[PDB]
Amino acid sequence: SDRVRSITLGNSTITTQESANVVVGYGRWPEYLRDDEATAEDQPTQPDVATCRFYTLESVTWEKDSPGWWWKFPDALKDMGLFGQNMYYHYLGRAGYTIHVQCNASKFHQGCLLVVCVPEAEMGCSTVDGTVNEHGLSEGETAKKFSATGTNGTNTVQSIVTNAGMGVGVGNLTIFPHQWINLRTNNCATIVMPYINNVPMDNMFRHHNFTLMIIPFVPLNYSSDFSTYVPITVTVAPMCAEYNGLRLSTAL
Amino acid sequence: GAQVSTQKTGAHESIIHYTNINYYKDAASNSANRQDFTQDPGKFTEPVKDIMVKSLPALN
Amino acid sequence: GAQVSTQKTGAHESIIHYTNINYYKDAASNSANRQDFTQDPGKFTEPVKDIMVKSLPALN
Amino acid sequence: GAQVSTQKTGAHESIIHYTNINYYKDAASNSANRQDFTQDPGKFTEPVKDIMVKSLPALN
Amino acid sequence: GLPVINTPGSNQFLTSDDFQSPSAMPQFDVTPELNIPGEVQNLMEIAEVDSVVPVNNVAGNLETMDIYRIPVQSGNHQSSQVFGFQVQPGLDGVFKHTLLGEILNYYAHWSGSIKLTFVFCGSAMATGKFLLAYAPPGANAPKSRKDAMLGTHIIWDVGLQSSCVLCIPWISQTHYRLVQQDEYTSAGNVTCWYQTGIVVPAGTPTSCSIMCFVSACNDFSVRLLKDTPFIQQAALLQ
Amino acid sequence: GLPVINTPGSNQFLTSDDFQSPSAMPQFDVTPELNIPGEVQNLMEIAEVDSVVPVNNVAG
Amino acid sequence: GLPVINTPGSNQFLTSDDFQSPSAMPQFDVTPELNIPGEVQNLMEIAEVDSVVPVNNVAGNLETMDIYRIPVQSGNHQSSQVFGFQVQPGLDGVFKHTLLGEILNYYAHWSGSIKLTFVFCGSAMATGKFLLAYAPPGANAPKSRKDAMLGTHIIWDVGLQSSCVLCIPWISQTHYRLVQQDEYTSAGNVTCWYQTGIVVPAGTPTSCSIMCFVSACNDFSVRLLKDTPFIQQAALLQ
Amino acid sequence: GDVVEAVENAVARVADTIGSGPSNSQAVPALTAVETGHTSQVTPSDTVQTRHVKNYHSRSESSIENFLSRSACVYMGEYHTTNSDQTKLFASWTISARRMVQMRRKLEIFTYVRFDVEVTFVITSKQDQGTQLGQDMPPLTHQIMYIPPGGPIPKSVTDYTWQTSTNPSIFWTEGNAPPRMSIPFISIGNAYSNFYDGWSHFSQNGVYGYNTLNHMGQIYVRHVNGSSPLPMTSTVRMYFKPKHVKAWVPRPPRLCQYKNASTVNFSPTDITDKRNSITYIPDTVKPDV
Amino acid sequence: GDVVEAVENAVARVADTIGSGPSNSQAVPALTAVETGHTSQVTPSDTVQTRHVKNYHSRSESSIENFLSRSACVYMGEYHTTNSDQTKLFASWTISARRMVQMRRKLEIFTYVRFDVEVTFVITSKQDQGTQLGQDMPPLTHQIMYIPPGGPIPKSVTDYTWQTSTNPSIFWTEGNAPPRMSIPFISIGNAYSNFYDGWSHFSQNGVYGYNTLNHMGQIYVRHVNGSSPLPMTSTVRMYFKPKHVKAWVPRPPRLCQYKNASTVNFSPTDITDKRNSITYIPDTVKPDV
Ligand SMILES: NCCCCCCCCCCCC(=O)O
Ligand SMILES: NCCCCCCCCCCCC(=O)O
Repeated sequence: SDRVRSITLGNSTITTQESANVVVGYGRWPEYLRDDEATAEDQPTQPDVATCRFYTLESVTWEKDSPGWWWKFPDALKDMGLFGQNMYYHYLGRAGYTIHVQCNASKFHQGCLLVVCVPEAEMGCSTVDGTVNEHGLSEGETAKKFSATGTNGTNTVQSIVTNAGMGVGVGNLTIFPHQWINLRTNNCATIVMPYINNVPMDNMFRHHNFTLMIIPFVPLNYSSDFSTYVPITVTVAPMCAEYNGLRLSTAL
Repeated sequence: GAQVSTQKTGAHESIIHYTNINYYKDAASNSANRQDFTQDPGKFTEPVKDIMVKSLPALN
Repeated sequence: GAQVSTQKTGAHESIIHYTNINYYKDAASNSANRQDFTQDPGKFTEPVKDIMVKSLPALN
Repeated sequence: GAQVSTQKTGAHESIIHYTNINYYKDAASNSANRQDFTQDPGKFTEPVKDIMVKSLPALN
Repeated sequence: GLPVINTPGSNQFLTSDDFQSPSAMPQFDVTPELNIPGEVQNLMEIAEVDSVVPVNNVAGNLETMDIYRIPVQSGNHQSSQVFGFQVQPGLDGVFKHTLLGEILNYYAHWSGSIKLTFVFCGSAMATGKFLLAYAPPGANAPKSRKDAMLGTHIIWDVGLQSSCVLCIPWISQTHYRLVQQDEYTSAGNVTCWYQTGIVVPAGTPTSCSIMCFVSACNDFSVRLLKDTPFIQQAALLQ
Repeated sequence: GLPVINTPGSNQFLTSDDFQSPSAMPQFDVTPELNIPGEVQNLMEIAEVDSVVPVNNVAG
Repeated sequence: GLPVINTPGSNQFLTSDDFQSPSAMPQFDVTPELNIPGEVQNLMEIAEVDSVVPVNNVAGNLETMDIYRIPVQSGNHQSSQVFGFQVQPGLDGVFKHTLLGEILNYYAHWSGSIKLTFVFCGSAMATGKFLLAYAPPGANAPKSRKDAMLGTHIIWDVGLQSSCVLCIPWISQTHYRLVQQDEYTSAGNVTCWYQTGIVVPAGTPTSCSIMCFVSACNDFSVRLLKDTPFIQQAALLQ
Repeated sequence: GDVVEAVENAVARVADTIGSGPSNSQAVPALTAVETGHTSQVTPSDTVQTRHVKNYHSRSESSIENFLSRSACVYMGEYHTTNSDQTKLFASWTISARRMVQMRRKLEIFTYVRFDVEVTFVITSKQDQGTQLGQDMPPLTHQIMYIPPGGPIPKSVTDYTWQTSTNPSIFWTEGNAPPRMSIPFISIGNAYSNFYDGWSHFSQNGVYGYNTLNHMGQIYVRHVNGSSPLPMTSTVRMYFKPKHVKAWVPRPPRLCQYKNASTVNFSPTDITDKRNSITYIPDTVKPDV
Repeated sequence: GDVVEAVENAVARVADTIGSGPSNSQAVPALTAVETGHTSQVTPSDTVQTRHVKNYHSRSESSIENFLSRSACVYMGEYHTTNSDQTKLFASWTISARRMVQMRRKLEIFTYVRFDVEVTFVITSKQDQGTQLGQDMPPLTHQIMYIPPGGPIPKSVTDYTWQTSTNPSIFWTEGNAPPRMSIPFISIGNAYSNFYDGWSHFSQNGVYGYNTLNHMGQIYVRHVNGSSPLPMTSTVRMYFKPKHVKAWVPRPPRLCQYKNASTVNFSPTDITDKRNSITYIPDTVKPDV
C-alpha cells in the first residue's frame, strides 16, 4: 500500500503505516541559495547532518473542546541542538523543513484536524489599538493556543479560531500548504516547506518565516473507549540549512 | 522601431490589430501587460508529491 | 503596421484614399465600420420555399 | 531617420526598447545622455607611476 | 508645426486607461528578481482551490467552528433532509465568503461548473449512503428524496475514500450569470438525503459531521471588474 | 517634444465624428456571437418589404 | 489635422523629465573642447578614493586635528579596547562627512563592501600587533577581545608596511541598505584591540597615533537620488 | 515571458466540455481523499452524461495584471492658501497603500508583490466660505515634491528645501490634465512585502509588522502662488495603478474590517451571514405568496 | 563616445565576488603603504573566505549626467503689475548658479564643468491684499528677455529695449505649461570654471574669484498687459537642468555653510558630530533598556 512510508534525514528516521500523501510547498522542494540569487558574500556554513534532522517538539493533548494550537517557525527550534546553536552564532540563516504531525487514535474514535503552514502569519492584537508581545506570538516549543472566544489583554494575540489571529475566515486557510488528519482514514500529516521570503536570507530570531497551525474542524469524540488520551506530536526537520555572517553569540 | 500585435477581439465572430512605439528610456514608463495570459493552478490545487491519478482510489 | 483604403467619393466624376493606424489594445476602441455595404433583402421580401419565378402565374 | 536603442530594465528578470527622432537643428536641444556608463577610478585611486601590484609588499 | 485636432477625451483621467508616462527616476537600477515559490498569475488559480463552506450558517454558529459542520446521525431519519442551499456562489451566505466567493465578488459576471467535495468525519466503523442532488431552476426545492432524485445526483457510499465529489455542471440559458444573482440568472439548488441511513457498531459515537468544500472547475471564468461590497471605511489612517 | 499646431475643431464634440477612444474595460472577453435568423443590414431591406397602405384614411 | 488625445501629465513640469526643447540660440558655435586632466564620470570614482575618518569625534576635538588621531600606547592596556564604531556609512558622525559619506548622502540606498585602511604613525622603532574585528548585526558590540575575535578580523603586525586593510564584506539580508540607516538595515560594528601590546626601545615616545581611511570597494553602488541634509539657507544672494 | 513589455499574444480559453456517455466500471473519479491536501480535478463529464461544448470563454480579466492595474485613491489631504498656522499651508504624508481599504484589500490578497507604479494626482481647490467673497485670484500652481528617506524636510511653505535640486518635483497649474508619472520597483528587497511576521530589533521587540519594512519616504505638496486675499483651500488626491506585476503566495481575502494603518488588528467578526435553518431554500416559483 | 547624443547602450555592472578559499603564503594584499598616495584595491576575497556572487548591481544613477540632470531652482524674484516705484514693475538678475545652495553645492563638487542647459521657468501671480478686491483682469502675459553682456538695459516697463529685435525673448500667458528652452555651452573658455584662485587685474588685485570669470549677462522679466485696476504681484522662478555634461578634477563637497554669492567665504565649522567616547557603540538588542 501507499499508506506505508519512511523518511530519513541525518541520524533520524520517521515511519507511518497510515499516511495520506506528502505535500510539497508550492510545489517546490528546498534548495540551497544559488550564486545568481545571493548578496551576502562570505562563505556559508552548511552543517548538513548535524543540523538537518528530525527534532521532536513537546506534545499537546487533543481534548474534546480544543480550539487549536500554533507555533512560529525559525524561533521554536532555537534550542534544538546544533540547529539552534548555528542560529545564535550567525546573523543570517536559510532553511526549508519537513514537518511531520503525528496523531493516532482508533477505528472507534473520530475527529478531523487541519494542519497548515502559513507563510508570514502576521497576527493581530486582542486590544485593537494596542500591539502584540513576542510572548503573545510564540513560546518556542510548547505552543500557543487558539481560543473559542474573543480574547482580551494587551499584548496577546486576538486568538478566536474562527479568524485565525489574522482577520480572515479560518475555513479559507486552505490556499496555504496543508493536509488534514481525519482520524477515520489517516494518522499523520507531512508537509515539506521550501524557504519563502522576499529576500534570499534573513535573521532567524527577528523574523518568523511561517506559522504551523493545527486546528480541529470536527472535534474529538469517542465512547466507553477507555482511551480519552489522544496526543498530537510535531516533529520537524530543517533542510538545506545554510548560515552567513558569523560572530559572537546572540543575547538570550 | 515599432511592434504590431493583435487586439482583444470584440462584438463579432487584419484590422484586428494595433501598433505601438515606446517613447521613454525606462521600462517603467511602458504600458501594462494586459495581454499576457499564462496559468498554473497546480502550485495550489494539487501540491502533492506522488501523482494522484484520481479515477483510481487515492488511498488503498 | 497600418492600413490604407479608399475614401467615399465626393464633389467630382490616388489622393482618394486615407491611412489608419489603431492605437488601442481592444477592438471596442476602434472607429465605426461605415464602409461595409452588404445586403440581403431576400430574408424578408421573398421568404417562400418553392422559388417564385414571377413572370409566370404564381398559382395555377 | 530614427534611432532605436534599449530601455533600462525594470520589474522582471524585444519590447524592451524605444525609438527616438530629433526634431531640432542644434545638439543642445537634444535630451540627456542618461545611458552612457563609462568609468575610470584610476585617475584618482592609484595615480602612482611605478605599478603597485599589491599582493607584494609596496615598499621593501 | 504638424497639424493636429484634439478629440473628445483629451485631458481626462480614466481610472482604467493604459498609456506610457515619463519616469520620475531616470535609469533607476531595480533590485534583481528572485525566484519565490508560489507565484500567482490569474485569480482563477485561487478559485480553483478548495475552501471550507459554512453550510451550517445558522444563527448562533456565526462565530464558532460549527458553521462548518453538517450534522448527520445513526437511526431512522430518512424523511429528514440533511441540508440544502441555493447555488448563488457570489451572493448567498453559504458561499460569498468562501475562497471562490470572495473572488467572484470583485466581478459582475460568472460562468462555469462547480465542484462540491463532501468529506465524512465519523469513526472508521461508521457506515452509510447519502444522495447528493442538484436541481436546475424552474421548480421549488425538492421536498423529498423522491423529488430530488429526479435531478442530477450521485449516491455516495461512505468507505475508505472519505470524500465524494458532486460536480454541478453549467446548465443555463445564458453563457453568464450575474454574481449579484437575480431570478433571471437563477442556478438552482443542491439538497442532500439519507439514501440508506448511518449504521454503527456498539462503542462508537452515534452522530458525526460531514464537511463541504467548494471550488471552481476548469470551464470557470469571470468578467466585468467592480469593487467588493465586503470592505469599507468611515475615515482615513484606514 | 514634437512640434504641433492645433487646428480649428480641436476639442469639439461632433455628434457624427468617428474616432478611436480608450476602452474603459481593458481585455473584456465579450460573449460569443450567435447566429440569429433574420439579420438586417441596410434599412432599405425593410423598405423593400410590402406593407399595407391606409388609402381610405378618411375622417372616422 | 491629425487626431490626437492628451493624456494625464500633459502640461506638467516634472523636475526629472527628459525631453527635447528648442534652442534659444540657433547655430551657436560652441568653443572647442579641451582635454583637461582629471575627468570625472561617475560619483563612485570619488567614493572609491580613500579619505581620512574622524574616528576620535569626541566633544572638544570637533575643530582640531585630533578627531583624526586614534591614540594607542606602550605598556599593559589589553583590557582597554582601542576604538569601535557603528558601520553606518551615510549616517554616523564617524562617516557622514567623509568622501564616501558625503556622496552617500545624495542617495537613499547603498550596497557594497567597504575598505578601512589603518596606518601606524609611531616611530620606526615602535612595535606591535592589533586585532581589527568586524561583527555583523544581531548582537551587541563585542565587549572583550575574546568576543571580538569570533567575528571577521585581521591581526595586523606593525612593520615596514605601515598600513593594514580591514575589508568589510557585504553581508546583509537585503541587496541594499538605507543610507539613512535603521535597525532593519543594520550593518554591525568594527572594534579594535591590542593583540599583543605596543613595545618600544628607550629614547622613543611611548604613545602614538593610528589613522583610519575609508573607501568603497568595487562591488559598491548607490540608488535613488535625493537632496543632502547637509546644506541649507535662510534666504537668497545665497 | 518578459513581465516588463506592453504587448504579448495568446487567448486564455477555458476547457471544452468533453462529450460523455454511460459507464459501468471500477473508475471512481467522484471518490477522492481530501486529507492528502489535493483539490479534486473532476469535471462534469466524470459524473453525468455531457454533450460536447466548444467553449470560447477566456480568463483575460482575472489575470493579475488586469486585476490590479486600475488607478485607486490611496490618499487625500488638504492645505490652505492662507492661514495663521503655517502648517496648514502645505500637506505631507508617508507613502504607503495602507490608508484606503479598497486598494489595500486588493494587494493583501498576495503575500509579496513586485511592480512599477503609475501615480496620478487629482488636485482641486475651493474658495473658503466667508462674509466677503469677491477677489480675482490668478490660476493656482502647485508643487508636489517627493522626499526619499533621509532627505531634508520642509518646515514652511517657503523653506529652501523646495529648491528640489535633486528630489523629484512636479509643478502643475489648475485647469490642465491631472499630473502623472511612473515610478519603478523601488524596494530594497526582491519584492514588496505586504505582511511581515517579524520585528525591527534583533531582540524580538521594537516595532512589529509591515511598518518595519516600509520606509519609502514621504510627499510634500504646497501652493506656489502663495497668497490669496481671501482664504482658499485645496485638496490633493493621489492614485496608484500598479503595472508590470508579479505576485506570490496568495492568502485569504481580508474578512474583518481594518482597524488602523500600522497593524493587521481586527475585532472578532462573523464567518458569514445567518439563514433560518440548514435546509432553508426560499420558494421562488409560486403564484406569489 | 560623443557626449552630445540622447542614446548609448552598455550596463554599468559592479564586480562579482570571486569565490575564495584558505591561504598560507607570502601574499600580503592586506598590507600596503598608504604613503605612496595610492588607494588599496583589496576586495573581500583577499581577506576572508568568500562565496561566489554574480552581482547585477549597476552604477547608472551615479553617472555624472544622472546626478546633475534634474531641474533645480537657481533663482526667484517678484515684480508688480502696478506700483508707484516703476522699478518694482519688472524683475532682473545676473545669471549665475550661486544664489541657491542645493544646486551650487552639487556643481561645486567639480572644479570645471561643461554643458548645455535646459532652462524652465515657473511663473505665478497672486492678487495683492486690500480693502476692495473685486476686479476682472484678463489673463496675464509675461515677457522674459535675456540680455547678453553689453546689450542695452531696460529702464522702465515701457522702454524701447523690450522690442527684442535681437535679444532672445519668451512671451508666455498664465495657465499654460511653464516656458522652457535649451541654451548651449556658452563659455568664452573651454569649460565653465567653478573656482578661480585668481584676480581680474594683472597687478594681483581687483576682484578675486568666481566673479571675474562670470559675465553671462542678465535676465529681465515684466508683465505685458501692463495695468490691473487693483495691485497684483507675480513671482518668477527659474530652473536649470544641465544636460550633455562633462566634469573635471573633483573636490571635497562644501562642508561649511555658504555666506554669500560672490565669495567662497565661510566661518570655521565642525568636522563632524560628536559622540561620547571613541568606543561608544549604542546597545540595540536588549529587552529594551
Ligand atoms: N511621487 C510618487 C512617489 C511614489 C513612490 C511610490 C512607491 C510605491 C510603492 C508601492 C508600495 C505598495 C506595497 O507596499 O505593497
Ligand atoms: N534665458 C536663459 C539664459 C541662460 C544663460 C545661462 C547660462 C548658464 C550657464 C551655467 C553656468 C553655471 C556655472 O557657472 O557653472
